[PDB]
Amino acid sequence: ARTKQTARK
Amino acid sequence: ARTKQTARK
Amino acid sequence: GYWITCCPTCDVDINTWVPFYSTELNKPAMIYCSHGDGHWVHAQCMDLEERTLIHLSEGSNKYYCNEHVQI
Amino acid sequence: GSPEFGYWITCCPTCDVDINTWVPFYSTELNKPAMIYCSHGDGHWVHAQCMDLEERTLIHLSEGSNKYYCNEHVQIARA
Amino acid sequence: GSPEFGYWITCCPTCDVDINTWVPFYSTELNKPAMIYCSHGDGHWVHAQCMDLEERTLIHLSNKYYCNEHV
Ligand SMILES: [Zn+2]
Ligand SMILES: [Zn+2]
Ligand SMILES: [Zn+2]
Ligand SMILES: [Zn+2]
Ligand SMILES: [Zn+2]
Ligand SMILES: [Zn+2]
Repeated sequence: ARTKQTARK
Repeated sequence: ARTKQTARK
Repeated sequence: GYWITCCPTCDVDINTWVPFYSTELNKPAMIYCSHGDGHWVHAQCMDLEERTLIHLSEGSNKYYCNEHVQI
Repeated sequence: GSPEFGYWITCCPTCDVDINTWVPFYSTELNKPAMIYCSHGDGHWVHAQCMDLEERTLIHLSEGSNKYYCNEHVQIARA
Repeated sequence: GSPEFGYWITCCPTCDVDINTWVPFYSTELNKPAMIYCSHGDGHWVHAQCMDLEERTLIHLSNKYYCNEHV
């Protein structure tokens, strides 16, 4: 599924 | 990489 | 599209929002619901635990919000 | 079969897999074909055999934490 | 239309579309960018915005089309 702000900092 | 049915048997 | 009211019980508010997931900083994590034309919802409003969110983000599986999961 | 479970599907234009004729090929298969995930676009799964992956290449890919792009997408400028 | 693998691919070298920042541009954009199909061979889907197509052109094209990289 496409998400937002799920990128690992 | 994600995989399926690749586990040691 | 971030500061929308994503569902009848939506708790994400631009005047009160704070990071909840370890991947959030100044913006709320969102996930795409594939129902009908589709629409975006805040992950937190769906009560998704973080690992579930992450797994969804790393796969190609479709997602349906708590409102649309049932056919 | 039921494609909703993800195995018995047509993974690519040259996909050979069909539950009626499939047989185990890799040493790790039982009743389901081994598959690997392609990170192209929104993603998708393809049968390892359809990609012509040799067992040690497939197992090598699964033990590592790298993404994989199928033979159909790997050459698409992915900037 | 509906591209096979989504609306979030980087369609061209100049691809400006990021799912985390993408906002509606065309008078029609809801939750996904507008795309068009370049018929150059295999044929690939490209973002209308990235081809700097003005809406009247977009709407009009919807014979055949070829992206900026192919004409
Ligand atoms: Zn919400
Ligand atoms: Zn929904
Ligand atoms: Zn296949
Ligand atoms: Zn692929
Ligand atoms: Zn683009
Ligand atoms: Zn083109």
